[PDB]
Amino acid sequence: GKILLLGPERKWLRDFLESFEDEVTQYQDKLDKKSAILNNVDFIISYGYRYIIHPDIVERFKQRAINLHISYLPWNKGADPNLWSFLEDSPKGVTIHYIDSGLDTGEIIVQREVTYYENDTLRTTYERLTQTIEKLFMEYWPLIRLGKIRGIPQPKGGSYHKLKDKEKYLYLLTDGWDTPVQKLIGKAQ
Repeated sequence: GKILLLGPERKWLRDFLESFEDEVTQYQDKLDKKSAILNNVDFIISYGYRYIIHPDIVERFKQRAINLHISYLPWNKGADPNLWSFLEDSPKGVTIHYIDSGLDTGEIIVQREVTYYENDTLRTTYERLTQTIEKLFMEYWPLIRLGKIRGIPQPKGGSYHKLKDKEKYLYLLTDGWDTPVQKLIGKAQ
């Protein structure tokens, strides 16, 4: 079996994927649709990939491409989900879903709600989301890779944001990552 990991290199994740006796390739740059990196690839996992996957790849790898996203879909599709979950006071959590045409709208494989606490900052909620999704992926990948599970359709609704939407709220982030989230709740309504 051949796994393509899209996003930054992560040693724990390579060793995890490779312990299934799968061969694992990793790529973090924009991926040309006709690139030979895709030759013989059985499964694509994106996690922190900074580029949009070209639609022809997406179509070619229907039910063979998943994404690890740190929101509770359908809320906070797209950019900066952790910040927007507090600015818009939305559900908080992480989701593994199949990759779709369009921006984080494919079928939901499993999700998990993540709680926050009164002293939390953007930093401590983001790290908690990261630990949660990485554990969740280790729990469910054995089933995902053997086609043992499949997705339910992702509900329309929720919310979506672009990287630039946060610009008008940056003034609230007086400590950057260390801004307490309590200050931010509901500031975008």
